[PDB]
Amino acid sequence: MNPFASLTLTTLTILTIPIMMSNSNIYKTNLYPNYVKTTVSYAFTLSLVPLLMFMHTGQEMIISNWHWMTLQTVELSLSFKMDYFSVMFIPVALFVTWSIMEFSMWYMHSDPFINRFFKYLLLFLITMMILVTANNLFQLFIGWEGVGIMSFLLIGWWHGRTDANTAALQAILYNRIGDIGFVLSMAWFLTHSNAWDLQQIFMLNNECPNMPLIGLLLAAAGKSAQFGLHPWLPSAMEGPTPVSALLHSSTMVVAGVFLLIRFYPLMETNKLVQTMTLCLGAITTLFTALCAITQNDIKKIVAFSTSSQLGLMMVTIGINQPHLAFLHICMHAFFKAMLFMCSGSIIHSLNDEQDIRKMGGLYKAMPFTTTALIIGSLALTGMPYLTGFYSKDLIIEAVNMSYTNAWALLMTLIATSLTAAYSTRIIFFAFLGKPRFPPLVLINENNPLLINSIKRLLIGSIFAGFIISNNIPPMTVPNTTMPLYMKMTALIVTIMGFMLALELNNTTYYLKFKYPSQTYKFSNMLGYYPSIMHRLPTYHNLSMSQKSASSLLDLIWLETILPKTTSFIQMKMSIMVSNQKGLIKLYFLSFLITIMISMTLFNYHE
Amino acid sequence: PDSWDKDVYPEPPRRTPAPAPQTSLPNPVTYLTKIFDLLVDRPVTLAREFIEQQHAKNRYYYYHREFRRVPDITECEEKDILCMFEAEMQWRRDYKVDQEIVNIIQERLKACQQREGESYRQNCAKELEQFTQVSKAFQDRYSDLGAHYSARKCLAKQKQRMLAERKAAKEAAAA
Amino acid sequence: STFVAYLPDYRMQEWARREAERLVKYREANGLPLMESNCFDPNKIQLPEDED
Amino acid sequence: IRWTYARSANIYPNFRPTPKTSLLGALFGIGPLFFWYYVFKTDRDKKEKLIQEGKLDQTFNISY
Amino acid sequence: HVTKDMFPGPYPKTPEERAAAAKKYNMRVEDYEPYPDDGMGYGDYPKLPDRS
Amino acid sequence: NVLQIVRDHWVHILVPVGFVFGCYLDRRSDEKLTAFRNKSLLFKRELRPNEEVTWK
Amino acid sequence: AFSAPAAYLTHQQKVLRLYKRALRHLESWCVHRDKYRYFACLMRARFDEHKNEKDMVKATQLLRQAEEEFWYGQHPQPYIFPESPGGTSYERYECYKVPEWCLDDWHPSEKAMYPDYFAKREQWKRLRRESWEREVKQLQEETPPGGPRTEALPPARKEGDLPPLWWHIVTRPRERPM
Amino acid sequence: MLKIIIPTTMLLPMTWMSKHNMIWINATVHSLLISLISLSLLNQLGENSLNFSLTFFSDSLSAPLLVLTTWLLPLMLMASQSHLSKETTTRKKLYITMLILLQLFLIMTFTATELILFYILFEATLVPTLIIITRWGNQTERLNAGLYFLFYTLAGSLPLLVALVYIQNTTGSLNFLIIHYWSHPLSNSWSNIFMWLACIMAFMVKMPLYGLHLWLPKAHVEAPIAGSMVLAAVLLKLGGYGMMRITTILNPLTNYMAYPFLMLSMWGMIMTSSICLRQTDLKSLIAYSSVSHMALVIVAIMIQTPWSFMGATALMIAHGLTSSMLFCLANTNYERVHSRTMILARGLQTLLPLMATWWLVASLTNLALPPSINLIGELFIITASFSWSNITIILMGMNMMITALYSLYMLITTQRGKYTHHINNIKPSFTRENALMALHILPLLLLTLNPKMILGPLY
Ligand SMILES: CCCCCCCCCCCCCCCCCC(=O)OC[C@H](COP(=O)([O-])OCC(O)COP(=O)([O-])OC[C@@H](COC(=O)CCCCCCCCCCCCCCCCC)OC(=O)CCCCCCCCCCCCCCCCC)OC(=O)CCCCCCCCCCCCCCCCC
Ligand SMILES: CCCCCCCCCCCCCCCCC[C@@H](O)O[C@H](CO[C@H](O)CCCCCCCCCCCCCCC)COP(=O)(O)OCC[N+](C)(C)C
Ligand SMILES: CCCCCCCCCCCCCCCCC[C@@H](O)O[C@H](CO[C@H](O)CCCCCCCCCCCCCCC)COP(=O)(O)OCC[N+](C)(C)C
Repeated sequence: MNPFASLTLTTLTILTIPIMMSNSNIYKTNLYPNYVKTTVSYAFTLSLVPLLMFMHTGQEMIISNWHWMTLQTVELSLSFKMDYFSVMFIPVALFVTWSIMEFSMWYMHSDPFINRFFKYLLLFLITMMILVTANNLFQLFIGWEGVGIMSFLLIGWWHGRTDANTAALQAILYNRIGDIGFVLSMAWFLTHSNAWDLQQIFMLNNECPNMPLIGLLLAAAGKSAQFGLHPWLPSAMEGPTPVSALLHSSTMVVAGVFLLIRFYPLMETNKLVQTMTLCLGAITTLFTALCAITQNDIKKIVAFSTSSQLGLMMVTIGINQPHLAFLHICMHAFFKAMLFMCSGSIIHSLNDEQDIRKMGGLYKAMPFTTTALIIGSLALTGMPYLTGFYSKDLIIEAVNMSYTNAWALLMTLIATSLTAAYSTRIIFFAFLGKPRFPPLVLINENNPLLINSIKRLLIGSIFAGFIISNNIPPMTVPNTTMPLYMKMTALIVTIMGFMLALELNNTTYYLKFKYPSQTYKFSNMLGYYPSIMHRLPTYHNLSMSQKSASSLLDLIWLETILPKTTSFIQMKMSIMVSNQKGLIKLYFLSFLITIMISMTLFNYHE
Repeated sequence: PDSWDKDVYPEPPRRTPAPAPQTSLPNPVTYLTKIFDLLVDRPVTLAREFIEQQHAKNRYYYYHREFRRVPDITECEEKDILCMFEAEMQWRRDYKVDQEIVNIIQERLKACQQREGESYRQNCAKELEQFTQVSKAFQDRYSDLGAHYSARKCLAKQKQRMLAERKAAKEAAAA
Repeated sequence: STFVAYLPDYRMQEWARREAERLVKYREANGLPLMESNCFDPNKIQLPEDED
Repeated sequence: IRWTYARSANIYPNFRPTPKTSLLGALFGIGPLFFWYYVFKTDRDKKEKLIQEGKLDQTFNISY
Repeated sequence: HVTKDMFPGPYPKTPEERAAAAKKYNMRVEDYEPYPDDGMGYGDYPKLPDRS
Repeated sequence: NVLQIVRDHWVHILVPVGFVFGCYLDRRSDEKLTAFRNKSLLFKRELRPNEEVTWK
Repeated sequence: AFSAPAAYLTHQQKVLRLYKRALRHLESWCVHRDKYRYFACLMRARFDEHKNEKDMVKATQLLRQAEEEFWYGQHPQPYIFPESPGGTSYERYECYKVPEWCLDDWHPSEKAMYPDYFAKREQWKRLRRESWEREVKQLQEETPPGGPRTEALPPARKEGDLPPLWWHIVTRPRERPM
Repeated sequence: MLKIIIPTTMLLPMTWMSKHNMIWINATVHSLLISLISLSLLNQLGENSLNFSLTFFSDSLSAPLLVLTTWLLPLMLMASQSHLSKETTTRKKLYITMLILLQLFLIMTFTATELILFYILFEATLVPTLIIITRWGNQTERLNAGLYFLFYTLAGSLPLLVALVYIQNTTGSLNFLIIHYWSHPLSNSWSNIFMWLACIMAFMVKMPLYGLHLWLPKAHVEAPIAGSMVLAAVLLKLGGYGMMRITTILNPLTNYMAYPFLMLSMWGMIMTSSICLRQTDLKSLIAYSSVSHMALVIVAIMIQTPWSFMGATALMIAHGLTSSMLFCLANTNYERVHSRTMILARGLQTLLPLMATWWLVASLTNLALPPSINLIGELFIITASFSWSNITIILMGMNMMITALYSLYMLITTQRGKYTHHINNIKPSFTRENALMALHILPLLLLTLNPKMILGPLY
């Protein structure tokens, strides 16, 4: 019965079996992580078949298998969309997850709760598939919040450490700010189009107004950490390195860009939202590439690189090229994950040290790690014929040949120079020169799990661009006519960034010491955004929620007006009424007054 | 299959092209499809055949329930409680049926949008027109009644709409 | 939970679906409009005589 | 114990109605209510006036 | 086992009240300073430096 | 020996007995509201050759 | 972290702390070892230039000036050891630390495994129960009438005494518990 | 529906005739059986209600509430038998008698066909609750809490009695079916405005509406655990049920009399959520959570749409389950350390892992993680409010962010960090506590599997 649907559903279904096995006698043994890794590899090789079917005949499907509940005119059903985006993203995500789980089998070997860690990673993967294949907005929101909660749990893995809990709560806060816009889009779409499912929404909105698209943009900015809501992603490096390689670099953080790619038919007919997306992406990529070039923690550098690449993805969406943005997501996953994996290898070898200022000459001490990191850096910088090139080169040359904001174009070019500059910094500082680490040398990368995982991701980072570019149907109109200088703009700016960073890193060898400028202080302290925005709003919010909401209103004035006033009045009148001396003279005089008043007041009027 | 009426849920005649191989290389999709067929579709078919064989030995029927038509809310006296109760029940049943009609039309629209692919804006004009018509009718009949709706409030809404239309028509006649 | 899962359809969801299918079939074939704006026949309604 | 008691039970006994207390209470307990009331009333009056004139584009608005 | 004389009280006026309050809060008398005596309800409790 | 068992666990029949008594009283209450049995315009029906009442 | 603090720091203590801070931040600025050695020797010469000032007022004025210069010229992102209070592994293993009293509530089946460990535990508990009163009385004797003035504790002095208040220092969980 | 009422009245002498050491067992078993029997009420119709007799009827709005009441009784029994171990046999039987009487009054309240009978039962629910709070509470504030609980309620409820008897003298009936069929619009006059206020304020104070909620933190903190469970899970929903019933006769006056209550609900929702961020007592935080969720329910009832009514029903059921679970979770720690201060006992995940899992699930349902019925109700209400006015999303949006913040603040403060060194009496979790948490949480997800059973009559 056209095995496409059955295979696409089995790929997602077999991922949940190790979750159902979490209360069996496999979860208490030391075979559980290998079991989960084998399950993920099997899921990947199974998902490879629907991809081949699509690449052969372009087949696409939607499956509404279960009818969950029905409203008066709205029907909600468990529905899966199996178009190009899903059937292309699922194998890439499964491949990356397989490599990262095999890496974690070595990186987290000394963790007493590795079984739980593997279960957690698997849970995140399931929620991401739910997000990616969802056909209606409620299912997509389920996946959205699932991956958010999974990232919260994985960031605070070391729950005895205060900073990890702070980073997890910060991630939740920013993603809730985005969730506001997600809910706004949901409410607008239901009250105006009468549906949450994707097919109906496209049909009823030929010219989509501003509000739903602005809500979608806010949600995407929250999930992909754009300039307004950026800081949580770098602070998410508090979790273990495998979490940073899988969730916060390649798969979970592209969710906002994927959400905008899903709703591209509506974004195609609104110029203002497109312009806002383009400008947001441009400022995000420039700001994060500028922050990355002066960071000393290697994980921070890779996190800022990921944020800048997300900004570039947003820019690509802003110029009405969603398929290029999707291709860039698929291309970036490989080398970003492998770069984080090499960083984790270096960190583990040097006794959990992350500062690049204490990393010496690892070019010779770490040959395979050096080779992998060099290949990943060259691919990230869009070196010709590599995986990065088949997306980033086209993105740059499509930004150049469009009617677009000029400032956005300038910031995109400066950011793509700063990318090469930051990549150069890691290589020069981490691999060249003389050792700076403690003298008890424990460097050892001879472990088959690490070698195999990084080798798989390296083959990906070398050949995936060519293979996937040649195996997809043309969904764009190519730019076949460019001035020669503009065709080489990306290469020229990359080379200039390379040379400038090399000069500025070579001058550190001189015996000259000068105090830093204000530009360096701005770049290193992330423009003072976390220093101000994490102190002023939080202080005012908490202080007002104590002084005014709790004390001034609830404990004082709301008490004062209704119950305290009643008690005071009743007590005063009780004292007035009950305090008589018991002398018959006084209240018999009172009786006389009452009798006289009564005859005239009520008796005279009959 | 024959499970549903193909007039209520229509589909185009399903034209699919024949395979035209142009390479000496084998097609991996065909080989994988043959493997999937022989390894999955046949045991499932045998299990279904066994289950249907067991089902045929125990056959029983359930019948769609029929309801007669009773007087509407218009043919009821002001305080007649029993006639009002029957009319309200009938009106509620008709409201449910209208909701299901709108549901059928929306299902048609969604299926058309998925089926037509990149040509959906032009190839699904008729379903969009039908949905617009049914949505307009349904909206006039039940929108703004709010919670605690009843047949009397629907009748009041219809009377107000008729009064407005009659006044508009008479004023346009004087033009 | 099993008892609640297998409760008989007293909400008449499937009955309403089948009734709507019959109605749509009948109205589509005859060329009649799928739905009517007025749910009550105007012949049984008596508007007030004067609107002035 | 002293901290929790001061934050909860010792507050009202040490409260005096002062110009500062009265002004802050009136402001922070009254101003938001009428601010939001004005906003919502204006929005709904505008929407109702648009509906009366028959120009709101309520097409496909089946569910409320 | 915390007696009622070990609980926060009203704003202290005489120096003897300030000494008793400082003894209650385990502070030196010259270190103890209450909040300003408005109607805020702070009362007896000491105003410590605003460092986190 | 069942004397002590009964005197220790006879409180276990009060609730089931209350349940069956409530069922009986509900049937009795339903018995007093048959003024429109087989008389509604929607469900009025000719009797079968054997049955006496359409519902109890 | 192990020594009881004093009521205040002295001038030489402050100078030594500033010297260590300045050297660390200079190493943060000077990544390479030879450059760091050069500028650290320069810093040491600068520090010991004014080592022989008999006027304490001018010494404190110089210390104030040096602290102001350090604050202006400090590294915004100085190097921190991974397990130091600002490092990447500061409190990483605190969630694995379990107090020893939790073992008192293990089910007897759990205690059936590890019999010798629990025998040693019983010996330790008996030791503590026997030494408590002697510890309390030694603290009572050695304490001045107006209460203790520092947080330093006396050691054991008698035949088989133990240093008072030792149980929770000796039975720390571990630095890498699990 | 005497097949449910009579077995509870039989629970009474079964408790008073049981042996001194079998009262808990007998009460729990027969309460669970009564809940199983009440499960049959979920078979509802699509057009009208189940009209059992002249006195009792079951709708699609009251059946889940009855099921929730009958299911809550055994959980309260399990939660109470720990701290009542030293009590005498007679006083334990009296406590169980109070709980049984409360269940009987609640069961009769949700099925009364007349408004005066509904009033009498909804007011009779006061005596057992007040007795429980003021007799079996722990601290001296329980007396003041009982006074606050009593008078806040009665000052709202007495004008309702006057309005009800007036309405019966005017229209000739208080039967709900007759009231619905013979409904007539309310004019715009001062008499009608005050009739509206008299018919609405009692249910408003029961929710409770912001500014009229001061009784709730006192009563819900000073009560014993079973008192808190039944106060948060069922007794707050009396206001919502009564308001959805009574609003049938209030149109079209509600169209503008709802404005002050709507503004109060939204802004006080923001305020109570903010109050939850700075709370030193763990139980008061849960109480203010209840206030925020009930403010949402008030908004939904006031805007008077089918989607808002569906959301209100779902949210009431979900909140009952979640808040009862949270109160039980806090009571476990209180029984361990005899203090309610939140920052006293920390790092409890190290000492009690399974209880930490229960904490995580409860706080995840509190913040309305999809596809829980908490989120179904919240999202339906938010959509209805957006249709009412597009600017509500801002206030609604702020509330969602704040709720997540304080829920995870509670979780991180209680479970993460490092365990306090001086506390060494934290014994392992008993089977009873784990079973209590499981019986709270499993029905929530089971109801998520089939959400039309809690969506009300407007479904
Ligand atoms: C041919 C056609 C195309 C033409 C393109 C343009 C042609 C010109 C070519 C030259 C381009 C730039 C070349 C280098 C630029 C500067 C390099 C540099 O590092 O300088 C050192 C110096 C600081 O050095 P330091 O702190 O001593 O060094 C640290 C130690 O060595 C400690 O060392 P460390 O280990 O910590 O390392 C520090 C680290 C980090 O170093 C820093 O801390 C400073 C970083 C500066 C580089 C920033 C570049 C991107 C700038 C984006 C600006 C966006 C707008 C900002 C708006 C701000 C508004 C307030 O250094 C690096 O890693 C390398 C830095 C980047 C090298 C590669 C640069 C490539 C991008 C630029 C070239 C683009 C080429 C292609 C262009 C294509 C165009 C189509 O920074 C500067 O002074 C220059 C930065 C430029 C800032 C100007 C902003 C204006 C300031 C005045 C404001 C006036 C206000 C008016 C009134 C306002 C009232 C409201
Ligand atoms: C500890 C280890 C945990 C992990 C290991 C677990 C291993 C796997 C087990 C988990 C199961 C996965 C769930 C997946 C869903 C499958 C079940 C589903 O298909 O059944 C639903 C049915 O679910 C039930 O309907 C919902 C259960 C009812 C919940 C009521 C709770 C019981 C009362 C308890 C007290 C009440 C308190 C609350 C008061 C309101 C389908 O509904 P429906 O579409 O129709 O069925 C169509 C066909 N029918 C109609 C012929 C039957
Ligand atoms: C702390 C929390 C407590 C709970 C909150 C309870 C909320 C109660 C608020 C009542 C809502 C509205 C009540 C009356 C409806 C309109 C109010 C009035 O201001 O509107 C105008 C009324 O005009 C003037 O305002 C006259 C009223 C002025 C005197 C009222 C005293 C208000 C002062 C505030 C006292 C605080 C009251 C609450 C005590 C706690 C409308 O003009 P008009 O068309 O002519 O009157 C309509 C009625 N008609 C049609 C019969 C004529």
